[PDB]
Amino acid sequence: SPEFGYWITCCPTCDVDINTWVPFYSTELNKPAMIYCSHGDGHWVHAQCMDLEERTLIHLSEGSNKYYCNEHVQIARA
Amino acid sequence: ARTKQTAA
Ligand SMILES: [Zn+2]
Ligand SMILES: [Zn+2]
Repeated sequence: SPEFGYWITCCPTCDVDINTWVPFYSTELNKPAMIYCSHGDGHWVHAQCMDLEERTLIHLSEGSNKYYCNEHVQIARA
Repeated sequence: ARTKQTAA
């Protein structure tokens, strides 16, 4: 069944675990940074699991551009 | 894009 929150398994290779996580980005303290993928009905993924550099993540958060996770980015939005 | 924990 499937799960909401910061401790989900965001993708097939998700490295974020509530039992092992530590801060990575300078904006993180006790929670993993996340970003919304606009594919389909949309879903949330951990920014770190997408291999997003900090500045790419911050610029995305400072704009209205939609983001598409690594899994769905190559899908024809046609 | 909408995000979480990206606030300086
Ligand atoms: Zn993840
Ligand atoms: Zn996605």
